[PDB]
Amino acid sequence: GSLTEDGLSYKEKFVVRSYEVGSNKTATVETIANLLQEVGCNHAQSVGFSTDGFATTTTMRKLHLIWVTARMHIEIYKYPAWGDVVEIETWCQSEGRIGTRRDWILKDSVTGEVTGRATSKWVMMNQDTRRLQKVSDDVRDEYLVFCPQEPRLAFPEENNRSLKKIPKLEDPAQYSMIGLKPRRADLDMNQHVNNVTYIGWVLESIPQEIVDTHELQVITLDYRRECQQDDVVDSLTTTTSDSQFLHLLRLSGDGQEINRGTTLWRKK
Amino acid sequence: GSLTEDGLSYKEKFVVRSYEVGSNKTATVETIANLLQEVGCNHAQSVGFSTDGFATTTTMRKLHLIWVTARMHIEIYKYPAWGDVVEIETWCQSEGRIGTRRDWILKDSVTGEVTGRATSKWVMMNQDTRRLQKVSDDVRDEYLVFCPQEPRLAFPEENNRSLKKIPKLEDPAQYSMIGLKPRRADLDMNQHVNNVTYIGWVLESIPQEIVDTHELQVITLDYRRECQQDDVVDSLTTTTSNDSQFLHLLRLSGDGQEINRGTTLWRKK
Ligand SMILES: Nc1nc2ccccc2s1
Ligand SMILES: Nc1nc2ccccc2s1
Ligand SMILES: Nc1nc2ccccc2s1
Ligand SMILES: Nc1nc2ccccc2s1
Repeated sequence: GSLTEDGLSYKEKFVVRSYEVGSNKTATVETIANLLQEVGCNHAQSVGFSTDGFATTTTMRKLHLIWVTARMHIEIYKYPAWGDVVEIETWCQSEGRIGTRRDWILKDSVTGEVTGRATSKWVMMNQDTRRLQKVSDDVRDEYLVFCPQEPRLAFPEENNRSLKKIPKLEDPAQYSMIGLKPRRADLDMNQHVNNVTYIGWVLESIPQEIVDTHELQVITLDYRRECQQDDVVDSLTTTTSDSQFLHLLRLSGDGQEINRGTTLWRKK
Repeated sequence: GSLTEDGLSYKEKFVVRSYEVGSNKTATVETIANLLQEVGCNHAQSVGFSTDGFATTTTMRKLHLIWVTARMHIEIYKYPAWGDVVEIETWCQSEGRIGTRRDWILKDSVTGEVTGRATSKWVMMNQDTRRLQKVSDDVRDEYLVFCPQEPRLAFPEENNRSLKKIPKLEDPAQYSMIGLKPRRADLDMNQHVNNVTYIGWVLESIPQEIVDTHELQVITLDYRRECQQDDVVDSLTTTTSNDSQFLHLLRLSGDGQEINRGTTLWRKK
């Protein structure tokens, strides 16, 4: 992988692995999400950020502040096949004091055609208290030099799918998968549940008949609270419609919400 | 990746990814096992085998026969760090009519030092009946041309660990993790639980204090029966031992049917 000529975006190529594909011999949406995370990490490394946390400047590290995902939105037109090379370009852009957006564009390396796109919203949070505290402009000044200044949007349109409000699923859900728990492979280097695990948990309550006859086109996921290594999760899904679904992840006991989302699927 | 000059082994380099590492910022043993599987698949592809199944000749495919893992044994001296390049060489060898062995050697790409080794035993099974049924010599003839003829062992030692018999853990287990179930990410392209998932399930019952103060040096795992996508698994571990050794058992909650047994060896950090 490498930073582009202007130093304001990063590109990397990935050869799709045998264990990374589903029944259609194409990459799963969790494999895609893992590659988006990897290219994001390599972009942070390329611009001088340390391996300590993820994209924290020395000022954020001093203040015990970290970046946390509030939303992930992924649209895939074609999933890359096993052995194919997919090229991914990523960049970030400030959205004022609220937070930062990281965008991605996925391409077929042979044809140069855009096969997918993604966007995410990130906020600054104190790692110890979990509060989105007052921070001050001197922190943001440190990041601005690594971002393009003119707007560069993977989803440029005003009021597009990536910015839509997601409602809360009401009981009874049409489908459910109960008692989901993370294992050691689901944890990151800091012993926190990796963000991709929640995508997998959302998709666990989609009926097998849908997975067998459709392809996932769009997934939008909000992140409200983390699942601790000892928490247990219930995955709920209701058809709202192409087939569209509303999703809710909540802690098995008291029903505390950890994520909400929507998926759009097209017939194969 | 590429076949070597003599066409009898295959080598591939992997850059360790951010999500592939544990707390020490080095590759987990499940990341290693996934890379061993990947280099094995690329070796099969390089010698003409189709993307249909795994290393199945046209004769095996006609007879509805597949290769299935009976044992995996991995020994790691140093786990590669995040961003490091690890080079892995793999090859296969017939062990008569019983089955075939696939071996691997892992090296640090910068120094050329051996950082790990692995071996596995594979058997032919009918995909439909799950029987290890009678198969003629014409099937084996098809594979012999892709294997070295002189013995080439990743584990040459006399009474080496890779061939030791594993006993059955007796209740009560010292530690356990109950109710483990696979999710869609744990399945392969044929909707079967990936062999690496069972390694993860075995390691779930190792106490957190061990994972925090030790590094996994050796894991030997026997595969007796598959976990179906709707089965539920219990992971049991008992200490058998500076080094810590454990005996492991995976069994279905449904009635206690054994799916795997194994042992692990850990060294203080
Ligand atoms: N492309 C798809 N990836 C996944 C991952 C998990 C479940 C369903 C699907 S469909
Ligand atoms: N919050 C931000 N983190 C990064 C990392 C790499 C490049 C740009 C930015 S802006
Ligand atoms: N190197 C190690 N890999 C793993 C994977 C799962 C649990 C424990 C360990 S120690
Ligand atoms: N059973 C065997 N499968 C393969 C795959 C690649 C090379 C050699 C062999 S022998």
